[PDB]
Amino acid sequence: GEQWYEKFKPNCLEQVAIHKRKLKDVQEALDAMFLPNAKHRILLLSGPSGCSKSTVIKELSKILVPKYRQNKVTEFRGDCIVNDLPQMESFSEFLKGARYLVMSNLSLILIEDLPNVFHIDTRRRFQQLILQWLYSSEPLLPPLVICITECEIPENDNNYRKFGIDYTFSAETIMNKEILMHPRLKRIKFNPINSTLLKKHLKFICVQNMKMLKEKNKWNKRQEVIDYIAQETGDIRSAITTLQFWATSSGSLPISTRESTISYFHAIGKVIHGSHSTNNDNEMINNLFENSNNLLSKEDFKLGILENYNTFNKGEFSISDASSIVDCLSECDNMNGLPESNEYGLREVRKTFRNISKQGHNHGTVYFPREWKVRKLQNSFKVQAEDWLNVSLYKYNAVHSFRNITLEFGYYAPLIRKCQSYKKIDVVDRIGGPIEA
Amino acid sequence: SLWVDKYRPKSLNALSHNEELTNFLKSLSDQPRDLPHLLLYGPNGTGKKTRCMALLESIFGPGVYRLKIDVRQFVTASNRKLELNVVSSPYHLEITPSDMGNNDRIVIQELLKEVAQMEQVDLAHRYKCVIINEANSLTKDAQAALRRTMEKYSKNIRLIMVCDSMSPIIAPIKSRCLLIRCPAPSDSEISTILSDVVTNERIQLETKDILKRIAQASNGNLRVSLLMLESMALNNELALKSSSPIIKPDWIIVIHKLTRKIVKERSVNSLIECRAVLYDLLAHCIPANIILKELTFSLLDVETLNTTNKSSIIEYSSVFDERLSLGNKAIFHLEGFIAKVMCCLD
Amino acid sequence: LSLQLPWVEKYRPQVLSDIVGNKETIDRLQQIAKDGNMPHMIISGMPGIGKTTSVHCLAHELLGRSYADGVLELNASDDRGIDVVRNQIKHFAQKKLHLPPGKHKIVILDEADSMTAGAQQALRRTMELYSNSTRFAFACNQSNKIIEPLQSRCAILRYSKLSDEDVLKRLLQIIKLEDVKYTNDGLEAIIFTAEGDMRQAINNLQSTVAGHGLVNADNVFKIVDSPHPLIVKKMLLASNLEDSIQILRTDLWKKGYSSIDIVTTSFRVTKNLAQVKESVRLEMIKEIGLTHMRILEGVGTYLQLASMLAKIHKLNNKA
Amino acid sequence: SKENLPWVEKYRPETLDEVYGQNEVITTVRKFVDEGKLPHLLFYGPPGTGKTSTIVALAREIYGKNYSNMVLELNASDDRGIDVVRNQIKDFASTRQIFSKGFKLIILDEADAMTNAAQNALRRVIERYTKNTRFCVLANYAHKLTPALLSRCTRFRFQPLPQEAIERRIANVLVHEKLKLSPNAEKALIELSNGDMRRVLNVLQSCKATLDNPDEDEISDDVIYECCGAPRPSDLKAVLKSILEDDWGTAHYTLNKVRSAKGLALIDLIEGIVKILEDYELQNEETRVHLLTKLADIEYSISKGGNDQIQGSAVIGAIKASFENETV
DNA sequence: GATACGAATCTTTTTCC
DNA sequence: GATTCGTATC
Ligand SMILES: Nc1ncnc2c1ncn2[C@@H]1O[C@H](COP(=O)(O)OP(=O)(O)OP(O)(O)=S)[C@@H](O)[C@H]1O
Ligand SMILES: Nc1ncnc2c1ncn2[C@@H]1O[C@H](COP(=O)(O)OP(=O)(O)OP(O)(O)=S)[C@@H](O)[C@H]1O
Ligand SMILES: Nc1ncnc2c1ncn2[C@@H]1O[C@H](COP(=O)(O)OP(=O)(O)OP(O)(O)=S)[C@@H](O)[C@H]1O
Ligand SMILES: Nc1ncnc2c1ncn2[C@@H]1O[C@H](COP(=O)(O)OP(=O)(O)O)[C@@H](O)[C@H]1O
Ligand SMILES: [Mg+2]
Ligand SMILES: [Mg+2]
Ligand SMILES: [Mg+2]
Repeated sequence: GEQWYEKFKPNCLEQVAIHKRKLKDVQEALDAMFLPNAKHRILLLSGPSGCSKSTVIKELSKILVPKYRQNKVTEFRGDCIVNDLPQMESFSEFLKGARYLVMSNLSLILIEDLPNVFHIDTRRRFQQLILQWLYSSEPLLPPLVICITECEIPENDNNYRKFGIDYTFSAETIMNKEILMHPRLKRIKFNPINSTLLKKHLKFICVQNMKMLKEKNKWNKRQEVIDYIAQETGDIRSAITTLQFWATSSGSLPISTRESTISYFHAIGKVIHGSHSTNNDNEMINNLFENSNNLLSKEDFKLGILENYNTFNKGEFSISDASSIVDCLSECDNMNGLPESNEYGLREVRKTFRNISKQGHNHGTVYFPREWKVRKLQNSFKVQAEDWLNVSLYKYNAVHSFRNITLEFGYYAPLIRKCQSYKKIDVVDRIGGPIEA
Repeated sequence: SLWVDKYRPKSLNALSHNEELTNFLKSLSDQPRDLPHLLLYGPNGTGKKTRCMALLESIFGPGVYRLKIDVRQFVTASNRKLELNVVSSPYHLEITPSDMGNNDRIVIQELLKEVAQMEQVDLAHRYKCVIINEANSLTKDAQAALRRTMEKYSKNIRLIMVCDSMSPIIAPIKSRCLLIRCPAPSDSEISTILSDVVTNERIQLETKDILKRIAQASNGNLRVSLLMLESMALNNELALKSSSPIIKPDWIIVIHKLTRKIVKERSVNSLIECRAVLYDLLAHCIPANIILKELTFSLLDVETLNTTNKSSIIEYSSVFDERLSLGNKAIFHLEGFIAKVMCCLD
Repeated sequence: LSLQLPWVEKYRPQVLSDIVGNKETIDRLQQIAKDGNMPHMIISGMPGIGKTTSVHCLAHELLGRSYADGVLELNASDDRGIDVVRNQIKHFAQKKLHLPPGKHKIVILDEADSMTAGAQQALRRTMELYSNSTRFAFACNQSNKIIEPLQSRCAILRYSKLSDEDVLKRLLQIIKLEDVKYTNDGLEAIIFTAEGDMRQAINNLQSTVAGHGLVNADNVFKIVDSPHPLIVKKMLLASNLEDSIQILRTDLWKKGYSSIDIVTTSFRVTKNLAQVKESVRLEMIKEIGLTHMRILEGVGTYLQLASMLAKIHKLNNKA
Repeated sequence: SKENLPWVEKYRPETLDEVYGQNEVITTVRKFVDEGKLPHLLFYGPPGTGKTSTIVALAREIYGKNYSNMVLELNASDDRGIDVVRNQIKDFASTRQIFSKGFKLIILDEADAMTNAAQNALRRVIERYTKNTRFCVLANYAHKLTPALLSRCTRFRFQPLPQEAIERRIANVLVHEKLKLSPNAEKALIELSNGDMRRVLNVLQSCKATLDNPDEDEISDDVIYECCGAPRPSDLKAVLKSILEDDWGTAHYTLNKVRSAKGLALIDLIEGIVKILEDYELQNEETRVHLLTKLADIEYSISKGGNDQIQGSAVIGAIKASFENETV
């Protein structure tokens, strides 16, 4: 009659498929924001889909909020198209009415379904309003719990503007730099449910459906299928849905679960060190491109390969292989985003690292490319050069090109001004700061 | 003011390093009415801009050197605000379209087609020149607007664009301009200019050899040599000796240190350190083309390398310079060049 | 000018018993039809293998006389923005309709792979709030385009490519119901040119019948063209360069195929191509990419394609 | 005023009997019309092979008089985004037919210029309103069409025009314009056409314009080559012979002299030499690889422009070097 | 007591609401 | 995907 994941919802936090450390680290935080004069204004939970975030919040607000109620959860409804109110004001009205939940009223807030953040205006409104909540001058506020499901937005009609929410729906691409780095903000990233918890809970669902399971003689096989489901996915709801589909069926239907997306560093490691259980490089790269073309079709991926190919055996491999890798990357850079470029580059990197991979290798740790740092440094240089050029006209009539500023006037003119400073003009230090090594 | 600007020749008769080019400029400026479109090409720092300004003074008289700077706003396809600085004097205009990136086409269209159609009648009609510094940095889309702009509206505007190594300039633009070659001064002329500068500046000079040293170290760069002269003048209490060190820019020293490291230690970790150095160089907005050029010509000055290694280095440098021309990210090609060099040296 | 429905829509199955191919999936769908507890499901596979027909047949066999106001079929041709999702889907799900005991409303979302992400989030809210009264059936070509939060709630059913036997059986049914004369080799040729597509097989059979009558190999191959991916694979795997050049010329250039189409098909073939080493495969991919760039810049002559084949033979022949 | 038009859009066929070359496509679409059943067509082929002509003639034959209100034609010149497909096409193929009855036609000329969103929307319009509307999709590049859109369409391939079709159309035009044409001129025109009829008509118009008195004088191959500015086959053979047999200095001199005699371009010579060499029986196989790779590189560089003398000497050197493997 | 497992880290700058 | 460290269990 009802879905298995809906009729088998845990009744207590002992029944929830969560790690012990995760439960402790969410309970301690939730108590921390509950006490008056709490340091943490809001709590942000982030992770994949169906990692039992909402469930633990339900039970924790069930056995925590009553303790601090003086003499439940309140969720935002984006579907509430109320009369006389624009859509962008719905969250404003909700937050204004939900802040009146302090005295004689206590209800933890769960923002499970966010407002539409793909529209830039209302996304910015969301940022500004949650910042106003964070920086609020109110004496105290009810605790704010926001759950974000990290999912990759797949490709669609070729028009992408935000560049953050248009490639990945995550807390980093929704919330800005100020919001996440805040003393009063607490963030607990979640992890997929491990195979042990999945196996135990699927066994519990089976031992609660023995008659039907025994009716269709599928109980002599349930253990292998439970292990297979636990190994395939880290999603509790999807695992239970697949188990229900298998149990209620009467045939030899293959057990198929939703495919989980591959992260950035996951893809980098798969390109560098290969993938276990797939000794075919061709098929692994093919599946990587079909499933994660959004991540692989970018300049950031080639930059990551260039930055992290030296982490194979702590740079202890032949220079010929490194030259081949960088040569192929440079050739791929001359194809302007054609699919053949990415395919050839990744295939060549994988082949090069396969021909040199053996046993006894101790690899390093990959890192994100530092290109954004160089862009910020170049922007600071541009600002300083503009300032120097501005000073270099009204003080004395002279127009100098920017190339000369980068070449000679960024070093010789500050040197002259420093000598003039010692035997005595605004710009006395070197442009872009000193160089080292 | 710097000694490069303090002693800039303000007249066609005040240029005293090429002579024959000055005679050609005077021949051009004898009858300004039929002046064609000009393209000044020559090594960096030889004095092309000074020659353009001297020709403009010869035509329009003194007053071309009264530069007024104003910021004019643009709008792109995505409707972002861009601010180009237009150094404007009477009788001529200065524009550096490279101040914007690939978005210089909208400048070359809006700003230049505005003045091309706008006549200069005040019953008498004059043609106002427009100077385009760094004509190489145009992106083959600004030049395509440029060609018809100056072909059809020649009656009202004249184009004088300065550049070095005019190979990235398209054939339609080159065919539409008078090609003026500006060679770099010899060491004797640089030394003579420096002698005049020190004489007018009351710097105590031990011997004249230390001016030939400046001229040789600047590699035919008048501005670079004058900046070195001022640097050692203000770092030696206005008294220069043969012990006064030849000072070179910091990035040149960094590139030479990188060359020494590349020749000495050749491993993947050395490659990573070289990548860090290259990223530091790029953080100082030093263009990757000149980074590769200086790296190549410092690696060809190492005496421990035989002819085979040097030939391999120059071949790889040419290949990766062509790659850098057609590329989008410089670090790929810089790292590839360094890796190829480190793989060929051993 | 007259009235005669094409065989593709005249013979579209109306019951789940007439759908060929994935026997286990269709049997499961029949079980869902009889018991009636339909879960949220996602249907994905190649085009023209019975995905839309399976969904609509399941809806009919599940709702009966209540199909008129029991399904809300929304497709790519219809507007499916965030506001449309919210308003229409919410009002349909909130509509209290008395159904048989084990029955639910069905919301068919065909071409769900072409839906905006925010609309998918609104679908998440609607799916998790009104699940007790209505169920969702997604029809798509690839399940990647459906966000993970929506795939979490659905029972994924994957439709495999139709085998030659199933398509042959359906072709025989249509033939013995339309009275067309045929030959065994003709039906074999129709099967071969269909390449696992039932709609293409029906279209080719109808075209052959209309154009020539009797369906033999000669008529079919004189009206329909052999799949050019197979010709591209034949030309890429040729032993010597002369044979590859001759195949390219006489089978793709004289036949009137665009050079960009040849290059793109060559890349797609090279991606899925066994019996070749990884180094050789990636070298072929690189050469195909360079030739693709030359084609894109305007140099799309036969000389460029011949040169690409020559470079491929250099790399794969140790030449 | 059909005498005030270019020859290409003056001899555009008005009836299906005037579309030459594509015998099978025309026969099958005529059978579709006769039987009263028309599927969703897809016409694919090279440019100037008779796709728009065929579809317009077919629509005129189906709706002789109601053509204005029975056919909706869209092409690349009209915006065809998601909104256009959603509104205009759906509302046209959602309303009852004019006059007594029939099925509405929606022709999509140059449908490879449509975005994937528009095609994805169009597929359900095709599948849903097929009872009273049929689609025709015209495309030169099939890789720009979504696989679903290709699935729900009946594919008809337009081959490049054979010799006989071009000869028949040439005869028709010569009769219409009171022109003459030598058999050698006919062969030259056939070879330069490369399966395109627009090229034939344009060249013939230029040949009539070249002649001093187009009522008495004929058109020979000399006029063909002079007006179209192409190298004669004899010139190509002479240049190749000089490159293969003679030494470097005389080969370079012969190339320059042949080029300057009639102002020939180097790309035309390259294509002619490639066509000649494709018939050559090479015995080393590496002779072909080197020829193809080097000549493709030279052709690409020529396409980007540059030094003509350098490129010509490069052509000579590439040919002589490759033919070194032949004797090996 | 061995060992497999699990957690953290490895990330910063044409079309629709 | 790799490393390191820490658990928990058998
Ligand atoms: N043993 C279990 N432990 C936890 N959740 C369970 C269990 N069995 C079934 N469930 C269900 O699994 C679902 C998991 O939902 P949550 O992960 O808490 O929400 P979520 O993380 O926001 O998922 P998304 O991202 O919205 S798809 C809930 O609907 C639970 O009722
Ligand atoms: N298994 C099948 N059995 C019988 N007819 C089929 C089968 N698969 C497809 N067809 C025919 O194909 C047409 C409808 O196919 P659809 O199921 O609508 O294609 P599809 O699977 O939805 O692919 P897309 O993604 O919608 S293009 C009708 O003419 C059906 O008769
Ligand atoms: N089969 C043919 N018979 C007679 N004339 C033809 C034929 N094919 C093309 N032509 C001529 O070519 C002209 C233009 O060709 P069209 O068929 O209208 O263009 P097209 O075939 O659609 O090619 P594209 O794809 O639009 S560039 C017509 O006006 C005719 O004069
Ligand atoms: N004939 C000359 N006599 C004295 N100084 C000169 C002469 N020619 C050039 N210079 C000096 O060279 C310096 C830089 O030259 P510049 O015109 O900037 O070269 P470029 O046009 O290549 O940028 C100027 O400051 C100018 O003073
Ligand atoms: Mg939840
Ligand atoms: Mg369908
Ligand atoms: Mg057309």
